[PDB]
Amino acid sequence: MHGWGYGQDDGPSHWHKLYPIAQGDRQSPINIISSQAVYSPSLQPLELSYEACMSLSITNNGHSVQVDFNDSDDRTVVTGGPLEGPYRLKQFHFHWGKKHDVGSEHTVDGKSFPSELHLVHWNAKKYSTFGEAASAPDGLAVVGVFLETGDEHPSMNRLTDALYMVRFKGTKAQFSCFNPKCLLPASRHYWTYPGSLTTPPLSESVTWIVLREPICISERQMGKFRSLLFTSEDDERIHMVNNFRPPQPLKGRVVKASF
Ligand SMILES: CCOc1ccc2nc(S(N)(=O)=O)sc2c1
Ligand SMILES: [Zn+2]
Repeated sequence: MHGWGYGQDDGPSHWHKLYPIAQGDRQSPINIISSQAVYSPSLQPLELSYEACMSLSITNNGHSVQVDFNDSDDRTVVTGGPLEGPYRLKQFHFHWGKKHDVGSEHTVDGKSFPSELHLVHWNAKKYSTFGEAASAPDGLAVVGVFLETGDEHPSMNRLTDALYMVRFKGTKAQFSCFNPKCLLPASRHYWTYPGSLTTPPLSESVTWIVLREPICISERQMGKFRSLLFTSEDDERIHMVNNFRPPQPLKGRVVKASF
């Protein structure tokens, strides 16, 4: 194949042609069967410690919109949960659908949400850089958050209005002072399991922490996401929607629940 994406010919069903781990045994996302999750009271409490999160840029890369963070210090970290130590926040990005019915990567008891946020952290204690950690075992901790449609979300206009600046693939804009505290739900309950990156290279490097409680945005904010393009300034315009990987087989992994 010549590239990867979400189209008919370059989409998730074909990724295995370039990325054979696509058919491996620790692949994400999965369908979370709520009643087959194993309670785990032994888990430490999940601490998204984001007080000094210092944002740097927002970028459309042809697959998602993505915001990066400085990660020179252990300032912005996730700790506790199933994590044997702290992980430095690198970036967040979203996945979403054509319609309300689809868009999220993980499903709960067969049910999709219209979007899913992924906060990507790395193990800077063990590994020297993020690209290294990104393909190593226990290199990453990804926290996912579903999004339903409902009433408005104020903190999430600063993000959503910036989407106009970065609408073509390849465009990057300064994005200072966005703290992602404002994208987290009240509850810190979660499911966790070992899995992979959901886009190439699909490395089996991820401890997934999926939050139980979603955040709400308005159909209106949701629509601004759909006004992004997969494609660059000098090509035919194809809007970014259905940029998600379906659930993958569990092949015997344990999904722990913290509640
Ligand atoms: C250095 C390679 O960086 C990568 C590549 C793919 C990738 N996919 C995810 S996701 N959708 O959070 O599971 S984070 C990530 C980081
Ligand atoms: Zn993702």
